[PDB]
Amino acid sequence: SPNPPNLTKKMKKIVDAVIKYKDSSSGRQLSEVFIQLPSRKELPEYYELIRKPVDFKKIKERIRNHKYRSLNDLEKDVMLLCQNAQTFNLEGSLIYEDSIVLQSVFTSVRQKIE
Repeated sequence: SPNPPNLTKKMKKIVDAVIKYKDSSSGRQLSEVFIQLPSRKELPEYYELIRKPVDFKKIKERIRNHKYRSLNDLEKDVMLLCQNAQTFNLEGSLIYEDSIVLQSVFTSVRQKIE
């Protein structure tokens, strides 16, 4: 059964803003390494440490298939993505800090769109 059309549209717009968000000093798009995880074959240690692997490709797929039934459902997977990054990457690392910023972008953009 389909989500209300406005909900799908809000989810895509929020995710798009998170993905295209750029660092205001370097101009670097923070989401780049988060779009698609390396395969299990490429990075076996990741899938041993991370119980629920998720990337933005998977999140976009789940929007398209209406698996998220609310912005809270979407938020859970985005927060899971960032938490996974914070688990696999060391605190103080660029990717670690990027995942923190991506968290805050989601929260801010959701509020603006809401």
